[PDB]
Amino acid sequence: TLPDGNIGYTRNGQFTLNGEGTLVTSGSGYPVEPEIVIPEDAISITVGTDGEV
Amino acid sequence: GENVTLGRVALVRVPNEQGLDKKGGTQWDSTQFSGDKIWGESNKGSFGT
Repeated sequence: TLPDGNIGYTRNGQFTLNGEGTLVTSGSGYPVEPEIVIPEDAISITVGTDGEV
Repeated sequence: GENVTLGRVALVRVPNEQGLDKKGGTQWDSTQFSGDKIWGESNKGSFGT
């Protein structure tokens, strides 16, 4: 999600989390569509082949 | 022969560890992009041992 509101498409996969736990890019911090919020009770993160986080 | 517990160590886990700002001497501090410091015990919930 771009700051203006439009959706940008990327091939880079270096993602991270912000202070709220939403999955964002490791660069400018654009949130990934759809929003993936990692709860604070998680001990590990696994992403399936079909994209099921 | 007095075995008394003097406390327990505090463990801090931030939602986005990549966003921690680097101080000197292998030390980090909480920032806007790192989330708020979550104070918890060890071996409880998502914390380690």
